[PDB]
Amino acid sequence: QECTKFKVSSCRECIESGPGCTWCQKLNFTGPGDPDSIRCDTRPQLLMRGCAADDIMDPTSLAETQEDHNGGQKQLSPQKVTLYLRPGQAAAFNVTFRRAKGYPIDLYYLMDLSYSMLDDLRNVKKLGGDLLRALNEITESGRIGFGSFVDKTVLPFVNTHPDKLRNPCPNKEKECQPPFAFRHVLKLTNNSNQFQTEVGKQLISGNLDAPEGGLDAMMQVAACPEEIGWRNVTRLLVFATDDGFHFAGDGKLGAILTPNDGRCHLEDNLYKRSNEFDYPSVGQLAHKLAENNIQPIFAVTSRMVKTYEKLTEIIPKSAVGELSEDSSNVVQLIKNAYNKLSSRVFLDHNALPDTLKVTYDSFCSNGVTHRNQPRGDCDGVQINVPITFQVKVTATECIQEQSFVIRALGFTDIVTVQVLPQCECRCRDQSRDRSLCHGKGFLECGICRCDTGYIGKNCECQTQGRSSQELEGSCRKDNNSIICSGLGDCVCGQCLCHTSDVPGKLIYGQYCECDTINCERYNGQVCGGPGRGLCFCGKCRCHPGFEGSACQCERTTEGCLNPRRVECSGRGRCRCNVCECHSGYQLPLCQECPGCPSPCGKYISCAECLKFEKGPFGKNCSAACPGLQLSNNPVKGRTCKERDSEGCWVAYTLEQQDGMDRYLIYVDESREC
Amino acid sequence: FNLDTEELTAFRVDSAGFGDSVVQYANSWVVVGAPQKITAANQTGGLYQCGYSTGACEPIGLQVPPEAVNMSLGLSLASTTSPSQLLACGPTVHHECGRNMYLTGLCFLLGPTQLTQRLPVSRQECPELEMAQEGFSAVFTPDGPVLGAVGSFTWSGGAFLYPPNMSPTFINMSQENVDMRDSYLGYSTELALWKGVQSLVLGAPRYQHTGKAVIFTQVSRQWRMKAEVTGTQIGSYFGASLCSVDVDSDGSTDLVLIGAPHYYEQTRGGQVSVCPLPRGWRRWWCDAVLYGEQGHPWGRFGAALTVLGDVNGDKLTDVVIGAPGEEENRGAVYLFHGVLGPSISPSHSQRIAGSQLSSRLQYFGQALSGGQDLTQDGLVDLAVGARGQVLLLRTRPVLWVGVSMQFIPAEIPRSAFECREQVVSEQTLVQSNICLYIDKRSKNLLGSRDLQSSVTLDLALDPGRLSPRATFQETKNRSLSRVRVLGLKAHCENFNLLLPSCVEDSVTPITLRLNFTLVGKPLLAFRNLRPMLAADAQRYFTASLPFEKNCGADHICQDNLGISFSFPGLKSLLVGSNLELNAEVMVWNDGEDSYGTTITFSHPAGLSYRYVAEGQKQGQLRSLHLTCDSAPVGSQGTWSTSCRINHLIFRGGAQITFLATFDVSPKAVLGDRLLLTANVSSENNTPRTSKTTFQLELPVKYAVYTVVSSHEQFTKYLNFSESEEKESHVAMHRYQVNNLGQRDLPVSINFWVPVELNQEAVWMDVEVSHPQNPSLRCSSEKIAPPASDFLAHIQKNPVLDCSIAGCLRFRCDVPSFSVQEELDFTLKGNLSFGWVRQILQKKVSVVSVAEITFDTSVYSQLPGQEAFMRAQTTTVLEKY
Ligand SMILES: *[C@@H]1O[C@H](CO)[C@@H](O[C@@H]2O[C@H](CO)[C@@H](O[C@@H]3O[C@H](CO)[C@@H](O)[C@H](O)[C@@H]3O)[C@H](O)[C@H]2NC(C)=O)[C@H](O)[C@H]1NC(C)=O
Ligand SMILES: *[C@@H]1O[C@H](CO)[C@@H](O[C@@H]2O[C@H](CO)[C@@H](O[C@@H]3O[C@H](CO)[C@@H](O)[C@H](O)[C@@H]3O)[C@H](O)[C@H]2NC(C)=O)[C@H](O)[C@H]1NC(C)=O
Ligand SMILES: *[C@@H]1O[C@H](CO)[C@@H](O[C@@H]2O[C@H](CO)[C@@H](O[C@@H]3O[C@H](CO)[C@@H](O)[C@H](O)[C@@H]3O)[C@H](O)[C@H]2NC(C)=O)[C@H](O)[C@H]1NC(C)=O
Ligand SMILES: *[C@@H]1O[C@H](CO)[C@@H](O[C@@H]2O[C@H](CO)[C@@H](O)[C@H](O)[C@H]2NC(C)=O)[C@H](O)[C@H]1NC(C)=O
Ligand SMILES: *[C@@H]1O[C@H](CO)[C@@H](O)[C@H](O)[C@H]1NC(C)=O
Ligand SMILES: *[C@@H]1O[C@H](CO)[C@@H](O)[C@H](O)[C@H]1NC(C)=O
Ligand SMILES: [Ca+2]
Ligand SMILES: [Ca+2]
Ligand SMILES: [Ca+2]
Ligand SMILES: [Ca+2]
Repeated sequence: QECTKFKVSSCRECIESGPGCTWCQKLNFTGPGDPDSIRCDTRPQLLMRGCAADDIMDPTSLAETQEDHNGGQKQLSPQKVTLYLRPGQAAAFNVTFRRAKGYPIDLYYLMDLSYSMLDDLRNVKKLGGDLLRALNEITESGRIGFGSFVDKTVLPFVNTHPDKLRNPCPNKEKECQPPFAFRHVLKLTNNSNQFQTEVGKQLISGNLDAPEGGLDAMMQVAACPEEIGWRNVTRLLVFATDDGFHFAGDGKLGAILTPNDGRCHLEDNLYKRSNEFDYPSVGQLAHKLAENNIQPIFAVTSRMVKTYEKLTEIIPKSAVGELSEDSSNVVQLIKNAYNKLSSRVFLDHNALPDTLKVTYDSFCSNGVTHRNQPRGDCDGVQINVPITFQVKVTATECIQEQSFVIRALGFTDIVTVQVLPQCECRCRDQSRDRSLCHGKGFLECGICRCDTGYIGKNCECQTQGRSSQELEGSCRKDNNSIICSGLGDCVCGQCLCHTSDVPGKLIYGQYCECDTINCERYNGQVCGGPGRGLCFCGKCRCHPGFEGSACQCERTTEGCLNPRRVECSGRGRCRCNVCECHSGYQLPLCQECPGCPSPCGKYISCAECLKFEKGPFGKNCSAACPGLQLSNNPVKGRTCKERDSEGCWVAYTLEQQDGMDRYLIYVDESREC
Repeated sequence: FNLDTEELTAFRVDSAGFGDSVVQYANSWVVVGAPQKITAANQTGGLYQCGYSTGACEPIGLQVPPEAVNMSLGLSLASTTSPSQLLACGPTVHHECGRNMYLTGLCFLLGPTQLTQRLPVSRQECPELEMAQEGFSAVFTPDGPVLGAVGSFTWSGGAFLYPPNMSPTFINMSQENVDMRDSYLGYSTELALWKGVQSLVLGAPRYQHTGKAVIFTQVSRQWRMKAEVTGTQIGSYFGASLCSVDVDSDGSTDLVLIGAPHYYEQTRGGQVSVCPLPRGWRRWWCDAVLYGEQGHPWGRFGAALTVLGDVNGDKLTDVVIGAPGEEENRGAVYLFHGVLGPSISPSHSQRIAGSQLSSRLQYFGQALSGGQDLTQDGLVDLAVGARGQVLLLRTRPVLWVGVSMQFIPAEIPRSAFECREQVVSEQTLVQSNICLYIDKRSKNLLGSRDLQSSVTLDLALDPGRLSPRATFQETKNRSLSRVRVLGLKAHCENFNLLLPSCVEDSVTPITLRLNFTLVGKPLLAFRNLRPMLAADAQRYFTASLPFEKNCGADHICQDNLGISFSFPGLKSLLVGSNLELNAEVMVWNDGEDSYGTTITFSHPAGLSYRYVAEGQKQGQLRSLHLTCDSAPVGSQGTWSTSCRINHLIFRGGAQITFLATFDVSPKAVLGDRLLLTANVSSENNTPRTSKTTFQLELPVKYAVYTVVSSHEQFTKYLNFSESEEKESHVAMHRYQVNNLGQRDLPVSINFWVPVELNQEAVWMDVEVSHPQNPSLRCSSEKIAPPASDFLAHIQKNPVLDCSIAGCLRFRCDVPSFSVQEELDFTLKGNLSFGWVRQILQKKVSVVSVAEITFDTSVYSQLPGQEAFMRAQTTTVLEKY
């Protein structure tokens, strides 16, 4: 298959050469004056040479599935995978996951209390008897909690002085509560009516800046349940606001450069730290939040629907819910919650050391036959239908014994996956044959590993004083080659490549022909520095995910993809995260051809054949006019304005899209004769 | 990689929010900020000037108006060099308008002049622009300072420019720009000077809640937008920090950095984005590839950053980047280097973090500004602010040195070769002369330091083998060491070597390599402290000594080798295309066996050798491991890349062919022709007279991008009112042209405008205006087409190209069509209606062709073939 020889001193140093490297233990395999490195070839070559099949030491990776009794864990099995991983070779172990049911729920209503959330507070102040009613079907005795929020106390988020602070309410001043940010009104309780009545109590407030500071409230909530309390099962939250959301960095405006610590410090179920404290970074939740098994459910205006949509991409387990400004259809949010919140089966892992690389597979229930990719995104499984993830763990070197975990995001089920560095190989000992190797060395699978001072394929030779006539036979590759290809002094048939105390420099080979420094460069680094790839006798063996002569086409990925997720838009192959835009189309993703003339000619005939019906001329249309789309919307970009078939100036923009002569027009409903 | 981490200065003035924002004042001083240095009734903070002479910070006198309250000044800072000035700011002024107060911002300009105060100090009376906190981020520019507003209107943002005592201007994004609500446009501000006009830049952390950065130009009576780029991720905060930096030193800002401390995908280290400054609006990418980071989540990498300039002396400016969130909240900083044009080096050279016997500072690197020599030890300095205190890190001098090696006795005379065993070892005496001299000096300049330095030398022969093929006499060992004094003037010392009369291996020359460094580091005063070497320090330099190989008991050993190479398929060779250069060299051996045969080339600076490493597969061909070393030779311009066929013999009259490829730079400085040679000889050097060099010379051209379009201000005017044959509805064909090449190059724009048509003029008195540009000279010549049957000709196609009607060529020459110059112009002429009947049809259309040209030789267009240098404009005369 594949096996380039690194320094081969033992069977192990042959293993450290590559996946397709095998070793032969059969003695008397070395010819009259043959190298010991010949024992390390490919399995096929070994058989072609004579090396027996049962003599081919081949340490392979496999998986140990120590399954538990039951109740150990519920629907994440196996529960303990003790893999024995050989570097370069992938170990595969499957993961059965058959979700069951709904466990004890625990909701929490994060509502923004503004003057814009007035009719929301009215149409919601006490509709919690239909929540336990909507909770009755699937789950049983759940929990219900509430937490209000507005925005930081101090400016520029809201006027800090003076007594408009005592009375923020605009114009009506119906005794609205003082400007706040987070007031834990209700704790997680069984009752439902007591919950409703404790809500209507408090009235709205108000602030200056348009977007809210809801993010600060998030952390403070799931920060210290030593004062708020939380169930040890499920924890769902729900964001509600007809406004934006402030993240870290915005605090510098309020003269506060103290970052988010992560823990809430309240004394009266009410924040008094958010002022001497900066906003939680955007990414500070997908971590801390997902650590406490909490998952918000976006539900805001349609004006803020596609902004929380981009937020769904990042943070896991989160849905988008466009609703009216009255918060009347708020209970239907959760009919859409479990819809795709119990559907998103996740299968990530703790941040593994760089010395490892993990992947997965996916066999969703409804048709999908995915292969090779992280996560476990299968948005097509719900109640009682198992799934399949094929976890493939590979290493780059002989790791040290360690252990990590593969959890399902939003689940307490920890799977302790043990990892064992598998790379020794195992035949015999020095009780058998203290004769060969002339006593000064031991035997291991044929060859003999001599002491510090003895060398040779039978420990016959020493490192101080040797050389014969035709021992230099297999000591030079060919008759017209210098001995040991220089940079190596021959002893007992073979060569001992000299050593260089220069970073990277290293000679090796039967005739000392190969080094690990003289290959093709890249970015002023050998084979692409230690990061990208490595050097071995001229050719570069690029790390995984890197190809090319010297890892030049560094990534097998595709940064050539735009948000459209089509490579290089119109034209241009995607080579090494770059596009080869045809014609004058320019970088990076090939959309704007700054030089193209702007052909409106030849397009008039079809413009009056789609919007207006003034006769498809040449033939018909939708055939001589593959600008198939004619949106009934104010598209723009290539503001064109030419004439028609007979006099009148027909106006129309022209937004091209993607490939070749594909377009999208809106022909003004107007003319000018 | 030369940032002091031992002998530095530290100012630990405990004044609340001290060392929270800092800038390089006039070279003599550094100004720090303490916004939260409470003074009076919930008012300002205060500033501190600190000098190097004495490690102490003196308060700075200020006339804080009662008007400005809780403004906590110092939060935003900015310094210019033009004339040395400084700008401090309280971006949080509070003015009570009764019902509710707001925030306006108030700044102070200091210096060796008048203590100005510029919003300017028209205390912003109550009522748009209430909570814009102008001065949140400021930066200078040749035409007055520039402070940034955030809460402009829908918190859109902008920046108020102040001219020279003239009333100030301002730049938002109009209102027609529906979006950009709540983005803090102007959170950060930076300049972008260019050979032409200046350019501003504002950071919008929260454009659509993700983060976009927008660049503005200030054209005469325009002040519109140049371009922009959305963020990569939501919350990433793309727009935080911005720094226009100068990869080279041409003075024209080349690229621009961006910050986004709160970004990630798997590791939340942070994110800084490199984004060059392409010219030609409506197109601009922050994706000139890369973006620096680090492997450590929650690091806030990109919090701040400043241009540092040339520190290691390689003409490639270096930058600094802060990250106060690294480690366990500890601080951190990073150092990167430029490359060539728009680019930086992802792999940083240094990472001085808070673990550097910073006894106990939480987050450091919040802000930082450098580039100014303040300690007055020569090279630039850096200032990085931290919670409580602010540090200064000096740049330790990086010199590197060149070396030469030679063996007085070229090879070995075979005298002490095979030897004999009656009487002695007459141990032959070889001499080996090495020299050391330093050449790259521009920054450190003449005088102390740049000269004197001590060095440790460590010569060692045949190192890799446990069979020392010799020994030095001075020590008798197989190696020796001696500390000697260097200078910018060479230092050559030859040593004595002893070869034992009898030896086994003679084929493999004996190697002699040196390990050298910079020992001691005491030099006069402690105004140098620690010098050091560069990244590409080949501290291991080796030279070989051959032997007189026994070519028999006689036969005298004749060295006869020839050589000849070519270029397969190489057509024309222009700089831009044909980057790699494939050379097929053949070589002979019509004489005694050459063992360590070496093959050296001579070439212009504009290229060097890169290993081919091919395999897959080919051919009747190269198989060949060979060692090549480039190096500068000639007086000025050329230089040699030698390549010795490393490890094996070249015997008999056998010939061999290998492939050696030379990369050529797109900006390859070289004559209109480039020659190159090939010296070939054996390991036993060239014992005799006439060299066997083989050379050839090639014509060289250069890539260029020259495009031309037909501006949409073109007259297509047909209409039915055609009673008589009038004259003057002059049509207007505007043509715009521009070159995205990378070299200034003369050009000549040709034209073709129909006129005469069988004595019947088409359109008369046609000339070409050249607005927005000097009065250039244009030529005029009439020509008569083939005279085919035009009746049926245009009956095919109503078009009226020049092939029918006597056309008119305009040869408008051009002195120097500088790159980027969009030099455009138009042509007009009263268009006669008379000729319309001459052809007996309607809805005819006359066309003008415009094609740009340039000397086909020397220059040429790149991509293969772009006809973008030949536009067209078709007017219509439909009149019924
Ligand atoms: C800079 O940005 C602003 C907003 O982004 C641009 O639009 C300005 O916005 C206001 C919106 O209220 C427009 O209304 C104005 O109302 C005030 C008071 O009610 C009135 O005094 C003004 O005459 C006007 O009706 C305003 O028209 C508009 N400003 C302009 C100059 O049109 C603004 O255009 C941008 N400024 C510049 C100079 O580009
Ligand atoms: C030029 O380079 C040579 C070789 O690299 C330097 O010689 C000595 O080299 C050794 C490594 O071969 C250095 O590391 C030593 O390693 C041993 C463990 O094997 C360790 O116990 C020692 O503490 C030491 O770190 C060694 O530092 C270095 N010199 C010594 C003896 O300190 C040589 O220093 C260089 N030549 C000069 C002086 O310019
Ligand atoms: C073709 O072959 C010759 C020999 O290799 C090159 O000519 C010159 O050769 C001398 C050595 O014989 C080079 O070294 C010079 O040595 C003196 C000391 O003896 C030293 O003082 C000079 O600084 C110089 O290094 C010399 O560099 C080289 N050319 C010159 C005069 O600079 C020649 O380079 C080869 N032809 C080409 C141009 O490819
Ligand atoms: C500035 O105002 C702050 C409050 O905004 C003052 O801080 C304290 O505020 C509370 C609540 O109103 C008062 O009861 C205390 O009397 C204040 N503390 C002290 C020590 O006075 C603060 O005092 C004001 N600063 C100044 C000097 O005017
Ligand atoms: C994992 O599942 C796949 C698909 O059913 C199967 O082909 C494979 O054999 C399984 N692997 C293991 C380790 O059982
Ligand atoms: C002499 O030679 C030995 C062995 O090569 C070496 O270790 C030692 O450093 C040398 N001594 C001196 C004084 O150079
Ligand atoms: Ca509402
Ligand atoms: Ca520059
Ligand atoms: Ca530099
Ligand atoms: Ca200095």
